[PDB]
Amino acid sequence: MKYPVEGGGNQDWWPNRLNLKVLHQNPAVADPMGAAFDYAAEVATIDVDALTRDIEEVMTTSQPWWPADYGHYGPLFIRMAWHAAGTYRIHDGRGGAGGGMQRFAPLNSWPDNASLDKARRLLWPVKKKYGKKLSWADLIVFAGNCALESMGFKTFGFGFGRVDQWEPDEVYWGKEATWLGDERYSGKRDLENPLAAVQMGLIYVNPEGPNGNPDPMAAAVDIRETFRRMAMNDVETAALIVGGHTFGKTHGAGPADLVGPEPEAAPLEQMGLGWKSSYGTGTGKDAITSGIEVVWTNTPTKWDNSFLEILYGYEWELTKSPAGAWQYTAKDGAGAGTIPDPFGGPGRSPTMLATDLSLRVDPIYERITRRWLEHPEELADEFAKAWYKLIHRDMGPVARYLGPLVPKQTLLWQDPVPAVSHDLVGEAEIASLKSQIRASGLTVSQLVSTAWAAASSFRGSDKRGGANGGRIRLQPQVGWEVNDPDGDLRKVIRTLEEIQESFNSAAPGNIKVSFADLVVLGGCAAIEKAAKAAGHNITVPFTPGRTDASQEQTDVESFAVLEPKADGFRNYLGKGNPLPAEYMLLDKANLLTLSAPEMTVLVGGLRVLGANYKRLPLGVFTEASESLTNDFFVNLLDMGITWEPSPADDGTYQGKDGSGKVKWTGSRVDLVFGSNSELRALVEVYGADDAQPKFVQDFVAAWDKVMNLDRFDVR
Amino acid sequence: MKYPVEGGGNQDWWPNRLNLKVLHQNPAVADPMGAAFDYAAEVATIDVDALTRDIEEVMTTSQPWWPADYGHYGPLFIRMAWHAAGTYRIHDGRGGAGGGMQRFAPLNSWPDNASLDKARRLLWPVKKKYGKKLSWADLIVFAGNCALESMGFKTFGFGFGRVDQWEPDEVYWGKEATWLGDERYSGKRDLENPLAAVQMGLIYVNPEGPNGNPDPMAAAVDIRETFRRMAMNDVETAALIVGGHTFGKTHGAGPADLVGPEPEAAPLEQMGLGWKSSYGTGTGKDAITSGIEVVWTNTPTKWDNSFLEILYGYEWELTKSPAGAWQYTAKDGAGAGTIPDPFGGPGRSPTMLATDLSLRVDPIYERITRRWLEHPEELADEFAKAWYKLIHRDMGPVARYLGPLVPKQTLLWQDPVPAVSHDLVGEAEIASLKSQIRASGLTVSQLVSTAWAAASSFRGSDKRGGANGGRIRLQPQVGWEVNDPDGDLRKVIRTLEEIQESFNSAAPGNIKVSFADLVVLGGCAAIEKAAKAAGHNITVPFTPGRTDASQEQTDVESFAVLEPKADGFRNYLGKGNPLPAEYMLLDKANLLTLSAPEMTVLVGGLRVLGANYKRLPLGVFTEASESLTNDFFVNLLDMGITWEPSPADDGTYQGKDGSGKVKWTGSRVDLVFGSNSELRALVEVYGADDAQPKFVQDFVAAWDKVMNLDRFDVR
Ligand code: HEM
Ligand code: HEM
Repeated sequence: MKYPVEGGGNQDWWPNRLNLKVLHQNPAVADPMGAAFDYAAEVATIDVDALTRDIEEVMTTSQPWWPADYGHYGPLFIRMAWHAAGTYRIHDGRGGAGGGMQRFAPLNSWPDNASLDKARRLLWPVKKKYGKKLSWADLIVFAGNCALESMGFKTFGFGFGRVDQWEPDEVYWGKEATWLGDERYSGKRDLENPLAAVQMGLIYVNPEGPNGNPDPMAAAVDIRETFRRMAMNDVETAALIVGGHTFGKTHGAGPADLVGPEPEAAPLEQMGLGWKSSYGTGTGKDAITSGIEVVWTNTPTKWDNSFLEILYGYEWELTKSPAGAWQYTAKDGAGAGTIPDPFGGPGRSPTMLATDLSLRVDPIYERITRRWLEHPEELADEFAKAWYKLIHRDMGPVARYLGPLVPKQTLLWQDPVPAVSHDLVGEAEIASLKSQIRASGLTVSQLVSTAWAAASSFRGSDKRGGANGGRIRLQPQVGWEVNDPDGDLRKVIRTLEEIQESFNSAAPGNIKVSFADLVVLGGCAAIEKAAKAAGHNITVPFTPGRTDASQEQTDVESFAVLEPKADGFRNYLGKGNPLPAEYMLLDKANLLTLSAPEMTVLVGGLRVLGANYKRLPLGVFTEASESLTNDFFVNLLDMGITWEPSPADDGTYQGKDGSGKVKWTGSRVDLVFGSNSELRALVEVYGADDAQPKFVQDFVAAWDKVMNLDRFDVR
Repeated sequence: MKYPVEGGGNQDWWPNRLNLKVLHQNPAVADPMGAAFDYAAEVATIDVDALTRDIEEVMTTSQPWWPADYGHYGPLFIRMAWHAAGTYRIHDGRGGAGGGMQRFAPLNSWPDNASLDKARRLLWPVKKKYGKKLSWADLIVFAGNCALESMGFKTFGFGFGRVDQWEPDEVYWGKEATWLGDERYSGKRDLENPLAAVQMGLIYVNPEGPNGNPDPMAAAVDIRETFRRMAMNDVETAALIVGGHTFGKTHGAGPADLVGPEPEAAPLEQMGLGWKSSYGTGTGKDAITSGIEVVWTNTPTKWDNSFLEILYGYEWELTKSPAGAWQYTAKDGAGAGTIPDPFGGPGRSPTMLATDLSLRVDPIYERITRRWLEHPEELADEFAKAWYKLIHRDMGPVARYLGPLVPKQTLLWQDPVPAVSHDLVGEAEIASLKSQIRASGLTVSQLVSTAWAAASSFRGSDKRGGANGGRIRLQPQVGWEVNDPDGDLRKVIRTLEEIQESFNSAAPGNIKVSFADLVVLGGCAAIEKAAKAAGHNITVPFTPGRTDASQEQTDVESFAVLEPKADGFRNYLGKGNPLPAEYMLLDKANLLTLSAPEMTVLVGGLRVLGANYKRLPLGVFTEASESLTNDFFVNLLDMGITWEPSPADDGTYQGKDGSGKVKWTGSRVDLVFGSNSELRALVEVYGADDAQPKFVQDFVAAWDKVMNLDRFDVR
């Protein structure tokens, strides 16, 4: 129907086709910085004090195209940073401030991100000045952090290092094709996974209550659940809301239908800005953002205990903003004129959101916030910790945090591991340990499977998971179904621990090896063995330095979200997946940061290596198991085999030869490689007569990539 | 509405948004071959005689899942190769066999490409054997070439060198969202540009006549026009049809509604094959492809003059195939039983397509084909030339043609240039000529604009155009509006020719310089001057070796399709473009093979260098013209400027300062860089305080890329 330059493509003819473009997000060709650019090296040299002073100058210098409430952009920047981090969700680790995605579609145009187009624009002078040394990603959340400090709140600390991207991360935000739409609930009030907001285009909850019903008790149910899905418990949630609403104000001075198109739908002359309003001046005193007109505190540009003092110091009744939005105001005309106007007008009455009232109406929040009414030093502590968590939740390993403001204190939510406390294994010890593991009696399948299980727990969205920590032997990973706890896992763990004990006791010097490094090294040693069995003498690369986490360092509930409900690389498909197995394969590959060729070699290799869940024969298209051949690709392309869905409709297929005898069995994941025209092209590379050496090389490179995914300690 | 893995994206919320993804087609990460892979080096080593023998073995070994008509797959392979090349169109140079796109969506599933899924599958044994030394792209057309040779037709020659791609080239094939749909005609019978087929999913024309009306006279109008739009004249078109239909047969043994979904819509177990039929065996004697049941000649697997002898030797009446398709059969039961059955059945009567009858009904085709009736040696000659042209139209410069079968004869359609006949300019002569050109009195704008005009005529679709040939001084390029023939062009040409004369007559030795090299060197010398003026001492790279074409080597009407109706890099917008200027910019950048960063740096640089069409001030956001600064990017991000559409709605905009005074003017092309969220990210890179050196470096690299686009003689 359309030109490709206007978005036309093959999805128009086959709407539900597998989208392999999820495996080439942020292509190098789109990146203007060049091959040698290293943001970490750039931002490590930034003048943080000068940056802070420059941001402070921006916050207190009102611009005429978006005048600053109370002459201070601080609170606007706090909402900006909070919204940047607030898209994060635990189910897939996507969203968050990590890539500065708020500057791009669709997030830059979400109803809830109204006016943040101007907020980000205000900071161009800072980005202009610091250039390569400062990403928009870092700047957006640092501006929030500076705002807090500028207004009297001492933060816990700050880590730089968020890398800017050049195209939007494509994320599933829900099925609704209407802004603020809601088709994401089933049962009593079960919110659709992986979502963490109650309506399309909201950060968490509706500020007017569920579906616009301003019931604070019902609103709190939504607040609790959505914040839970963004890694915040009851104390953290309460801390963040009171901490945030200690500052600034909402904007709803006139009717919302006088507000123009969002940035992505706006005319060219608006230069990336949207929501142009025809109500009065359209800015400042006349500003409309949410459509609500609330100023929570008498000190909108100062940290103090005013929020809770006001919340508990008045009784509240339902009222309407100038734009017709529900909000609460103090009963009986109490506190008239006590709240300051953003541009020097007459004083105003106390006001709160329905969601603010949840904090005193909900029994759990009420106990927390009444305590803080009486002991505000506890609020300051909890808010510091929660805000720190909020703006860093998706940053991954602490090795990634850069700059002079990084606090010394490690935190449980960072999934910490011990520091390296001894000398690392060298070339000779690595060779020795590989030999010892091959002599241990552990099979190639066992070693490869275990190393895969450990390393493939990583997801590139929030950079959580991976083989560092040795968490495969700890809860919950040791009990995950896909890791098959009733199988050989505990035997493999025990054997590797015995080798660790032996090596550490036996070897003098100061060299010690971690269980974590041994899990990975076992996989590498087995792949070497299997490659030789296929007539290839290769060494699989290995980088030592992983350390062993304790159970105490491993939050079992937090780690729960990392459990695969599907892993096509092990031909595992559990219940509850939103899409057929082949789609879940690409999703898994996306999270592992794999390209299509990398995904392809890994599937083919792991199948013939025996890495399958429960050592099932599905996709094991070889006569020589435990040997690293390209047999999977050769057999998949064999026209002497006729494929048919299994008589038992179990998601499997039978591959029959000319006599009608079943030679192979496969899953949807297996067959998609021969059926999908773009994947088949890749299979035809690795299935050619000249391809075995290349396959082995590419498999080993891809394997090494997966083993090293969380290794920011050596990067 | 959908998961990204199922195709969901930002186009869903903003349907008509600029799709920057056209500037990162074939990303490196999707390519399984690796950085060092060199197809030219691999195919240079193939045993072409052994390859030919292996293809011949494939053609004569019937496979039971698609039995070979007459025991020979040759004619099926001719149709396959012909369809592979037959998507080509002159208006943008897109389509053609150049990238093996028939193996991917949407082409692999076009109604007209039915059964070619089996045709390509038959050749896997060959691809399997030769591997990296043989692309599918080369193999598909070479199989067609071999087919002809094996059945008694001596071809003109063959060039290898078509590189395989890993994702489909996304091309505009029409508006229609129904297969065989037709919404591409206006006026009397004006076909929509850039299209070269009469209905969606057809190669050229409907074999049953226009819109299924079997009028041979009307059909010829469609044949003439579509073939013209694929670079074939009347003789070539007639030669191709006669030559092709000398072989094989159509397939329509039963009703077409018994034919299953096309490959891209078919079930996984079919392993990339589609159109599975439940009519009888679904293959062989029961095969249905087009729905027509025609065998044109009594010798379907042999080259001879039987097609024209049959066409003219019988009278023809309208009939219907078993599938209900219009076709023609000999009148009065003449020639009963004279045509052989593909699988040894009873003989059949002579039959023809409505479009075959066009060849004797249309007055022009009738004169051509009646001649060949008596002079078949002329048919053989013309078909050899036309088939060669067909299979190589999109190959670009003859330097790209590889292997032992490339004929010596140069052809006009290949846009030939003389060989280098003397020694090339070295480092000293280059430096000397740069100095001479700067002393010549030609301005920076003149030199940069002329070199751009010449080089940017290149399109990466069929690799036609570019600065080699020096065709800027020849018809039609010298008269193109965008090149501004009334402006300084002729003056620049004359000056550079005088410098060429002077250098060639003055310098002794064996060194001579072409006008073509001087056009480009002038641009390079001027950008050096302009960089110096902005405080940068840089050398712009330059590679000599371009030669000078004569007007006789320059087909004026063939070159007509290379004329830009839009060039955003020069802020030129002519009439007749299908989309707004910013979309045409991206299309132009795609054809120049430019990334978004490269496009961005080029626009900013060319503006401040004065390269604009008619030296218009649109987008010239600088106080210092003819100096190479990043002023374009700095000023585009200036919030002190308010942009508004010009009072005269002429597609321009006014940028007013705080006083209300117009400081800048810009087009849609200029403003899209500040308006588009993804492009603005790129301008914020080159607009930063630290960005001048990087801008200059990146501009020079991108400039050098464009100057070198057609230079396959040095790669
Ligand atoms: C139940 C959760 C929350 C709800 C329903 C909510 C709702 C809102 C709404 C409707 C606005 C007005 C936007 C406008 O019209 O300008 C607002 C503003 C604001 N929010 Fe929240 N919010 C929540 C949590 C938070 C959190 C966690 C923070 C940060 C820690 C925060 C910080 C702010 C700040 C500082 C403003 C004032 C912005 C300005 O002065 O322009 N909020 N909030
Ligand atoms: C006016 C232009 C043309 C039209 C309308 C046309 C139409 C057709 C149709 C409908 C078929 C039947 C496909 C099937 O049912 O299996 C066919 C087959 C074929 N075409 Fe054409 N064609 C055209 C030009 C050409 C050209 C230019 C060539 C090659 C130079 C060619 C070579 C062939 C061959 C060799 C077959 C037989 C394939 C087989 O035996 O399986 N055709 N054509």
